Amino acid sequence: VIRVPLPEGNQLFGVVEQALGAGWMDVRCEDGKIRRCRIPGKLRRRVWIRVGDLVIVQPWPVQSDKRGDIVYRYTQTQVDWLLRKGKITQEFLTG
RNA sequence: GGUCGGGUCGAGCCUAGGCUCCGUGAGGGGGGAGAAGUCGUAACAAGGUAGCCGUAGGGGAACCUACGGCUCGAUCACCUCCU
Ligand SMILES: [Mg+2]
Ligand SMILES: [Mg+2]
Repeated sequence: VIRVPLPEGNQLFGVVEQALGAGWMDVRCEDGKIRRCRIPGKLRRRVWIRVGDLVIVQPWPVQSDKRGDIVYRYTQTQVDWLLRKGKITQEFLTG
């Protein structure tokens, strides 16, 4: 079929609003509470993330409010591919 | 031994008068770390206006300009002074 970063384990879907700075990313998920993603060191080299890139992250059971952590990105050949299956509704990106 | 009178040493207790210690503090100010946030290019080569020191004025910010000094300034010419 296809190998896509679905929610495996406890993953989250990160669609960011603004970069306050130094790696903090305010994310706007379907969950509601303002989460603030940060980044590991394996990908800070070869990839390039910005706004509008729906990507996958991972949250942390501490306070479940401001969490998230990048593990892998999405390429433009998947971001809109993930619409027809309805796995994610894009109206969590226009309001 | 008790009671009244007079002096003498007296800790505490109360008043107001100055000092400092002590945690909680509205609001303000700089310091140090994070370097996939934004604006520029000040320094190092003659860093593209040579850099730096004292004093005063100015500017989003590194910074700019006027007077007096230093070489820890590079290139061409002509002198000058010696080995
Ligand atoms: Mg310059
Ligand atoms: Mg200069």
